[PDB]
Amino acid sequence: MLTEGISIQSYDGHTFGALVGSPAKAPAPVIVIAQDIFGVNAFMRETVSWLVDQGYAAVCPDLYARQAPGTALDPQDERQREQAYKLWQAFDMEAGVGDLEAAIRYARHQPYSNGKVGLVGYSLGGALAFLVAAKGYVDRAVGYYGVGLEKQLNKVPEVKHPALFHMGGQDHFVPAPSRQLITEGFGANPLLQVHWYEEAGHSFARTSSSGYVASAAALANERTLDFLAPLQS
Repeated sequence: MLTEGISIQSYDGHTFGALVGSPAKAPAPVIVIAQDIFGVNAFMRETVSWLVDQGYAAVCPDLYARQAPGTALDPQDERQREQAYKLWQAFDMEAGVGDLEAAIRYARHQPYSNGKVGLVGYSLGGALAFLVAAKGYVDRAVGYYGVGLEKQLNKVPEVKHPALFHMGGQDHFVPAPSRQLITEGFGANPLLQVHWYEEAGHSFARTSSSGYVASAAALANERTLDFLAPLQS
């Protein structure tokens, strides 16, 4: 689901929609939410709700609009999971960073904006959060269980603004040697923080997932909120 009428334009000209949640009290810092591989779906609506309840505004851009605008897939439906994997495999990561950069610019100047912008991404969006952090587009970035971060470690020195990552100790997208690579690599730049949740795997913060772990979700979420709080007026 997207907010009707909302359109954002990327540097290359491509336009896309977004789900927007204005803040309870304005002005407020705006958080761009980078989707998981299921599009802008119920979990995105829940994340927008969560952030608005904590004093933020939120913008979740339709990152699958270069392939299939308006995709919103139910992760409990097997055929829709297959569609999500096919869309993820075809997803252009650099174009996704570009679309997030455009949503970040859009977030800086809405009527409800206080001019500060944070980014929170999950899974696919957690990998995008690290790439956006390396570009320096936002004041603060957060990634939950991004995949493939051990292949992007050369960008660690490029991060010049804070970025926080929550990783599952049982997420097998990140086996032990990849965890060690990330830990050591991210360890070189104090603007990066990575926490490991030993009893959790992928998708541990989505209540709807078979991998939900409430204690890890709660700890990571309060760390996310404490990390974004300086963006507030």
